[PDB]
Amino acid sequence: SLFNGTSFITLFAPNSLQASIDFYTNFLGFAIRKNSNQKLQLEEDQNNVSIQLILDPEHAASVSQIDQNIRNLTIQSNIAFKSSSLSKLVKLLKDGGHPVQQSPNEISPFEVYTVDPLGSLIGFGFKNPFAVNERVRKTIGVMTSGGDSPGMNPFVRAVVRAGIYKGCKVFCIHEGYEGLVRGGEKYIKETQWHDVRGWLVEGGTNIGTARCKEFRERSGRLKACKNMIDMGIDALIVCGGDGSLTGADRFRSEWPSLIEEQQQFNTHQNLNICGAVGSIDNDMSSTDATIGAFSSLDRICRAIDYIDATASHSRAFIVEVMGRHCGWLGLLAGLATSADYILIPEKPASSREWQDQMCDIVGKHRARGKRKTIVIVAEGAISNDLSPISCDQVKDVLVNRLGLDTRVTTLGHVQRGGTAVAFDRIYATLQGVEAVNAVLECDADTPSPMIAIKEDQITRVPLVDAVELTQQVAKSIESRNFKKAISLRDSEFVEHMKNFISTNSDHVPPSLPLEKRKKIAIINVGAPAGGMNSAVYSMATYCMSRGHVPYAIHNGFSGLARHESVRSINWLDIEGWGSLGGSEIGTNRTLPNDADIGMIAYFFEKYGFDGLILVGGFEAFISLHQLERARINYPSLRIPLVLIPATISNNVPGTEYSLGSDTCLNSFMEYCDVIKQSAAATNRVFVVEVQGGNSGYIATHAQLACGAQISYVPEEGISLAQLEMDINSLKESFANDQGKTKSGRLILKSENASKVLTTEVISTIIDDEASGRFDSKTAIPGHVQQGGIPSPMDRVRASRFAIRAVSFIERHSDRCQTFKNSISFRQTDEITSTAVVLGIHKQLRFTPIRQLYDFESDVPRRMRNIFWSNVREISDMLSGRTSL
Amino acid sequence: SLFNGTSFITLFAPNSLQASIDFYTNFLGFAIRKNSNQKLQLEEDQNNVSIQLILDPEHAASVSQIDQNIRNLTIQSNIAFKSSSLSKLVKLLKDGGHPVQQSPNEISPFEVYTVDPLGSLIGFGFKNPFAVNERVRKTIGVMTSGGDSPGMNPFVRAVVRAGIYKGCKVFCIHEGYEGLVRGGEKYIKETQWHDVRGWLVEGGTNIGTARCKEFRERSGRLKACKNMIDMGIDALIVCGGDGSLTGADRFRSEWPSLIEEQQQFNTHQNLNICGAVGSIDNDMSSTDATIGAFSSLDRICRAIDYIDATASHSRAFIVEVMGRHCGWLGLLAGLATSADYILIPEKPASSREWQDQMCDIVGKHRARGKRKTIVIVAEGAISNDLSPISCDQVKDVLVNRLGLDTRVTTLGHVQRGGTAVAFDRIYATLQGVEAVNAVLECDADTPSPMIAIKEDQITRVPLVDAVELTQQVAKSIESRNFKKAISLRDSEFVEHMKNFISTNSDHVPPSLPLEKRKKIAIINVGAPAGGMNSAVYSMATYCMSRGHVPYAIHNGFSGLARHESVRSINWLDIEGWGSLGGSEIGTNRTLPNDADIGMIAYFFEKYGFDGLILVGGFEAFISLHQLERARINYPSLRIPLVLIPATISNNVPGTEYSLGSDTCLNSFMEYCDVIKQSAAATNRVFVVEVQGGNSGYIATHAQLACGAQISYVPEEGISLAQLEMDINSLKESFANDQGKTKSGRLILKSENASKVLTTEVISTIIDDEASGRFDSKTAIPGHVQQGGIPSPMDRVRASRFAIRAVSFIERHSDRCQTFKNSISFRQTDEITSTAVVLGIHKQLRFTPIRQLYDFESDVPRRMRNIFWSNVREISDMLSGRTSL
Amino acid sequence: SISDLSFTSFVTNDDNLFEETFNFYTKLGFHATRSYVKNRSDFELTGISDSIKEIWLESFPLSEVVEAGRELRKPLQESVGYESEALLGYPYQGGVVIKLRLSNEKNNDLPGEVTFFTASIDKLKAKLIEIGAEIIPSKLVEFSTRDPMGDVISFSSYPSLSKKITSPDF
Amino acid sequence: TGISDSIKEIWLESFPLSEVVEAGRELRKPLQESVGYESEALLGY
Ligand SMILES: Nc1ncnc2c1ncn2[C@@H]1O[C@H](COP(=O)(O)OP(=O)(O)OP(=O)(O)O)[C@@H](O)[C@H]1O
Ligand SMILES: Nc1ncnc2c1ncn2[C@@H]1O[C@H](COP(=O)(O)OP(=O)(O)OP(=O)(O)O)[C@@H](O)[C@H]1O
Repeated sequence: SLFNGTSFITLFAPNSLQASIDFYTNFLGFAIRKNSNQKLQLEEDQNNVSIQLILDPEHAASVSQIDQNIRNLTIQSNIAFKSSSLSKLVKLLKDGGHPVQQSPNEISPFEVYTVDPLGSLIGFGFKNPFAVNERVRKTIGVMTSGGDSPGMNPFVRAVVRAGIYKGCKVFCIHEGYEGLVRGGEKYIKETQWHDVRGWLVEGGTNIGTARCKEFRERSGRLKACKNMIDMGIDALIVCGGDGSLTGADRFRSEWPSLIEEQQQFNTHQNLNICGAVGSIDNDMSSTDATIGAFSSLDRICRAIDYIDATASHSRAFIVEVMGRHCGWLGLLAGLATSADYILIPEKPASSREWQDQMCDIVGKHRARGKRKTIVIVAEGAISNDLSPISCDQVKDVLVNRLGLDTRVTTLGHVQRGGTAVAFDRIYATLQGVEAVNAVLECDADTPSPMIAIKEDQITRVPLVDAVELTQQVAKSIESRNFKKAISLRDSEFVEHMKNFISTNSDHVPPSLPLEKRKKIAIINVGAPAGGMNSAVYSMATYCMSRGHVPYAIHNGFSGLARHESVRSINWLDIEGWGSLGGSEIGTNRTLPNDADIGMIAYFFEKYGFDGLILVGGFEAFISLHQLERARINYPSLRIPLVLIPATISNNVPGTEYSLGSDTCLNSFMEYCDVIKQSAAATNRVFVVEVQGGNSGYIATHAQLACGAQISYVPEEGISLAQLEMDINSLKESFANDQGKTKSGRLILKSENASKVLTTEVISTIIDDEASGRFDSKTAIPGHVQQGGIPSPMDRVRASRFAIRAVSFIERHSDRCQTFKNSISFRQTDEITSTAVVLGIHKQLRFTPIRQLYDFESDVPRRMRNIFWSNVREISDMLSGRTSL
Repeated sequence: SLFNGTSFITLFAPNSLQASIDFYTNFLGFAIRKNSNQKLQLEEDQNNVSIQLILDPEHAASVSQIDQNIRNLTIQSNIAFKSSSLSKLVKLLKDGGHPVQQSPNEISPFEVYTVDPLGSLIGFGFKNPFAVNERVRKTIGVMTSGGDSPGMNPFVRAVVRAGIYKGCKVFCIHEGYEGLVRGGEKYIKETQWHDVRGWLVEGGTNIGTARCKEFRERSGRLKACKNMIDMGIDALIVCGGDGSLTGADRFRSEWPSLIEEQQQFNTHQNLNICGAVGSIDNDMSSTDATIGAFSSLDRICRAIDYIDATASHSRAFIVEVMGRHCGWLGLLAGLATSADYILIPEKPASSREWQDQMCDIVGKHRARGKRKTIVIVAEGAISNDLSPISCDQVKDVLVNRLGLDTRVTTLGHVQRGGTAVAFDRIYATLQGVEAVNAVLECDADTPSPMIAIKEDQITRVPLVDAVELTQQVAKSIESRNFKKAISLRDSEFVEHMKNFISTNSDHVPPSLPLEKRKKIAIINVGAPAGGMNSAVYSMATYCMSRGHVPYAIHNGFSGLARHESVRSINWLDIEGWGSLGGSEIGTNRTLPNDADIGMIAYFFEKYGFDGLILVGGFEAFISLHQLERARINYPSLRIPLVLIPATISNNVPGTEYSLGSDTCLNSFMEYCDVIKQSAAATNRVFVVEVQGGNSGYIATHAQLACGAQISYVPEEGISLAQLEMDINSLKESFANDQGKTKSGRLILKSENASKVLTTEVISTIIDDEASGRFDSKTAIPGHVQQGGIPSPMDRVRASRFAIRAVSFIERHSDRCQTFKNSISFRQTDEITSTAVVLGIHKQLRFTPIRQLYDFESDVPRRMRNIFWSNVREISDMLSGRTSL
Repeated sequence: SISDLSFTSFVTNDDNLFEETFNFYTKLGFHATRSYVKNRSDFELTGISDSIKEIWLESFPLSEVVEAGRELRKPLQESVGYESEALLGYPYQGGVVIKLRLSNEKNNDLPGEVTFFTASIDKLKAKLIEIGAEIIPSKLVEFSTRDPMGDVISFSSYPSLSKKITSPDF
Repeated sequence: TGISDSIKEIWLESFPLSEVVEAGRELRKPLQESVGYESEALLGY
């Protein structure tokens, strides 16, 4: 050759040169050569990189300035550099206020501009994978107060273990306040780690609750205070209801009871107190869900489901529901089971008599075809003038004003009994852990906390402020401001109240004017998930409520493209859909591009859809992206596209909660309980194969809810060293069972954790290593974990999300029709925002598909960054697991 | 809408109208409507297709003619039709003299032209998989003659069974001509199907051979003729050598020996005679390979291999080879084992004394570094003046003229002993089958045939013409025209002679002028295969012979792109490569596009390669296509690209023979023999798992060569019905073993035949169904079947192909440099022809990669239409298998 | 074995002619279902004979309109005579593909014409007088019209031409 | 590469200088069997 190499790049500056000298040195890693001849930029030693800068007037300030602004449109001769890990330089430029050009933003060539524009950077000569990247001590006291609430045992188990782990004596105050006031070894017993064995399954409270008359007065409050100082209890944890916590709050303010009658007064000077709501009611104001609320809701829905599971004219059914102060149970049961009329204290009849209101609503429903009328009566069922409405009162109206043979079903203690539902077990446990930390982290300047859940996230809220707020609600009801009382309840309550009345109301004129009425379609994509049918039911009934035309795309994208599966949704046909498992519409894993994308687009324009709601897993996630990317070709797709994640796995980015995961969690939790119970009957372990695919979410949560010793997850895998360590753990566990409760042992293994070390292989290794001291058996239930009848939570969440989806389509349809009716569509930012994923984040938010697909997902064969890391740490803590 | 549908297309004709009327009716299936008003074309009933034709002068003859020719460039408004299975119409148009335009030629929209041009046809509205496609008796006598030749038993086994199957009595004439002349039950025994049991493995001749002095005279020829008429033998099959068949030919012409001394003379009037060459010599002229030739060649190479497997200066080794008339064994052994000097009758020293010739060649080899000198001496080793050259003669020259300690190795009877090699078993068997058919198909007007192989294909050649031609060669040797004698031998012999002397001659000035000398590169792509190293050895030594620069691309495309693995080839470094197994260069399954195609292209131009030789399987096949398709981007790739198929599988289209398949076949055949022998020792079956992937070639051939009862192949699969039928066959087979030879039973199952019914599963089903009457055991050798030391056939074929590859690159390089030095490369037909696959077809031909990839292959995950269908039929015939 | 006619294609060199043709059928009841322009994201199914721009217009078939009394909307394939097939079933079935070639090369337009079916002959006649021209007929053809492309109009292979909402069988 | 789009693009290379091989015939380029060639994780020196 003759052009043998490349010595240096020569740049000419106007007259000033320094701005560029600062750029290439800070941004590129160059350096000024020692002792400058006039007033050379080399990179490093043992190299050949050089850039010459001359101040000779050969380049104009006016031309260069115009060229820089000219480039701000996303052609010119340039120079490219060989540089490893371009990703780091791109971030450094962008954040430094410099624009950059790149290939997939993953990335291949990077290109920026200085006073000397178009300074390119390549990561290699020709196409190939790139150049490799270069180089504190205090003793705790637990108590339970008020009526039995499922989840109280899981909470106490958590407090006993958490406190023990944090290195402090845990005392269980038997018979709540009574035990606290009476004191002594009789009621205040020191609790060990093995003493709270298998309490997850146990119903009610093993410690016990008692209504203490003395503690209501300063007489008892003082006696209780003495008993704590005598027992050496430095901190109190109360798990109970409203008054149960208000009484604890009063005890907190009244704590300065120095009473001379100083060593002890010096040490035990401040009251470390923490609250957790142990109620079925869900009446406490600063939390979204109280411990026992969803299990109670579950008992109610279990009864309503059995009632609906039959034939018949002239029949009405009354479900008498426990829950004295709040209407949350009534409202949510009513929503989950699509009840005709609910009698709750927050929404009594106002413009007309409750009998007239009920008869009208019930009548309209029967008239349109609904033969099984279900009426839910709250314990706090009341009229305007605060007169309590009884079941018999309601029964006589149905029997005498209408011709209905009414049969009353009253749950009673059923609503407090049984094991805590997966949500209650997971949440009560984490609350127990938090209550301990809160109590330890507490300082005299910190206001006494109450552990609260705020949109699936554990938080600390001041107990005084929560006590005050609940009183404010009670005041609003008593002062007859029900509209106010409703707004004073949590944002979920107000949304559910709105969701229920709208879905309950096709049989009343539409709420939108003719112009604002649209054509919204719904599809189910992926494997079935509990709530798919509920999302469809709620969306269709809400559409009818607004005046929209709800369309159902039967059997996913394959059904639309190959068979024109656009079908109308009739209110009578969808009767009981909210309670049905699977997908009535029909779901499959077929992607829009695996079905004809042109045909999907053709039918979208033929039926003139104003929006689309996708209910499904990762395939529905890819589907969104595939439909969004096809918008350039098809104007028919330039409409709001919304995804409501539905997978038992919880592998879809954008949400922290996917529809059907609670249904699935609960069915597997019920399965694991039976398996552990069986292990408890025989020195045996069970290796339980878990579903969820490449997502370790279900095994994580099942480990916490069931008390499994280990959970093998796809994100971590299974190492031989960890397997040997964990087997030695089992060896020691059984050697230490001599004396303690026989609760049984579980190991949960997600099928994807190891392709080699399978459930069956793992178990045979345990037997080999066990040397006859114990045995191992597998439990492989299979891809049946989906579950039938969806959980009340799933039915309720699906309703909420389906409505938020319709409401988004309402908002964005006007903007879309600009891109729809126009060609020359250049695929802007205003349009990409309409193709979105509805999700829970800490907040319920819609996230554009673009950011989640490109950045938040393993788009490839994995189909899945996790959030459940803390849950994992706690479940290993609670079971004594040692990682590597 | 307003444009509600499409009624009809209206066409205007010039004045004449009839040409188009004939087109749309014959080509499209239209019909003229009854009773025309002036002098409508509808398709069919219950439809809506119509084309209106008017003769009004609205369309000009000059304009329309110009438009038709204008379209002959591969834009105008057109009409498309909905039509199922476009492939059938495209063929009907093209063959009818009408050009057509289509999407992948697989195909999506079809477009042709009439007097009314641009008549389009779509197979659906929008993109999606298309609309579904609408709606004779004579008793045979076998004999063997001449010296023992491996494969004589497999041949006789074949004749006995084939003849039995075709419904005729088979007699085995013991002691050849002696038995035929003596006659009687003593020498002419009736043979049954079970009497030739396990003869595949047996060496020599179970019937026996004898030199009959009497048959040389008319005295014996008459006695033999009587014995055939007395035994009622209507047809004779001779399996022997040259004279052995010449004597049969003389007996054929002398057959009219009516001799009065008429019932028998009327019936037994004509001699049905068929010949097959049973010789190790390979001296017979009308066949490419005689039965026993490759087994004998194998014995020789086995000895040479052992000799080469040692250290040392002043050492020479003489291999005394059996083979009196021909030099084929000497030449092929010399080629397969890269011998220094060969003494064969066709190529005696001419321009100088044989001692001077030998010493010069040997000397040059030792001088360049080769320490182990191997000299092969033929039985027919001769000088110019026809003086026979002995081993001792050769030994004294090496010991006295050079200072070499010479050790002679003489094979003797070793060269006739042992089992027939896979090639001999497969070919002798098929020849036996053909010999029977030939004998039955024979008519008095048809000249007596001899069964011959012509480039891996069984043919019939007139015995007289073959006998005459062999004598012509002997005449040329005796008349001292060796150059003539060489040309008189088969085309493979002349090519091998050329191949050997060129590869034997780096140490002599190049055979090409400076201008005609090129830079040729070689790669190995896929899994290793016997002959990969031989193809490299032969190509490098041939390159040096021509004056080319041979380059080796180490470790496939990954090695080139990521590591610049271009390496020179030194003669001394490649010593013994022709005999080494695997790939010395390094092979992998990495494709040019899975490695950097731009980087491959960069190094191709950096090193300025004038051509490329790919040695490998299906990945090397895809590689060719990937390199061919990248030619548009890279001028560096616009050079001849040649693929020499190398797979044990034989899945590459273009050849009927892939390098390494004989090495593999023989190793598996040796394995199966031991397994069947083991079955024979114990009422047992063996299910033997076979390699070759999705290609059923190896199991097909192993079934034939080993005598397996069944072979389960991926192309057919394994049905439960066939499995039950085959198991019942085994049940009956063992029930009938009472009395016959215990030869053992095999079932060969290609791993890909069934994913569910696996070797292990199949065998357990056999045991279940066997009900203790016999057992089943598996034999799973594994992916070891590759084999070390490649077969002499593989070493030889690889040499031949490597040279044909270099020679193709020589021919096409000049044409390529036009496309190489030029941009505006539009990817013509002259260039696509240079990217080719070297192959055997019936003919040794180069096939352009385009036709084999697009049309002849399962490009996808299958990596594979078969030719071996007949082989399959025969192996089922010979084992009594009943298919479904 | 051709079922019917898939679509008609009209190719032009002039962009001004192309856009004016698009707007012509847009006023006549056509809807652009697919669009193309010279970006690597665009899907390719048709583009020869290449093309710089391509607009696929569809005048959707007539189906049995649904009552809900509010304003009238299209039904589904829960319609009167809908018979589901292996692919799509069995509705008055017309799409016209408009293609745009480069600056340069390209054949001249030949004399042939297409006749489309309309169940609103007078309603179409009225839009044409409200827009373009109305050519007088010869031979089933009711009338004819033009743009750079001349087209004919009549009734389909059935006896007569607008009852979209059909009479359910007994 | 095609931005910044492009109608035509030609990539020219003036190849590096390596240690030429003698074979006496005419001079040809060596391989990376050359003098100071040190093989790296990717290509060498
Ligand atoms: N307790 C309830 N249970 C079920 N649905 C109800 C209930 N209250 C109201 N609705 C729903 O709201 C619809 C309209 O209610 P209504 O006709 O009583 O007006 P309203 O604002 O809810 O009444 P009011 O002014 O008396 O509080 C009902 O037809 C029904 O869908
Ligand atoms: N019998 C042989 N065995 C091996 N290589 C041979 C043999 N004969 C010739 N060759 C190869 O051919 C090269 C040239 O041989 P040679 O110079 O004797 O010319 P030739 O035309 O084959 O001989 P002649 O004219 O005597 O028959 C040898 O150096 C050798 O490499």
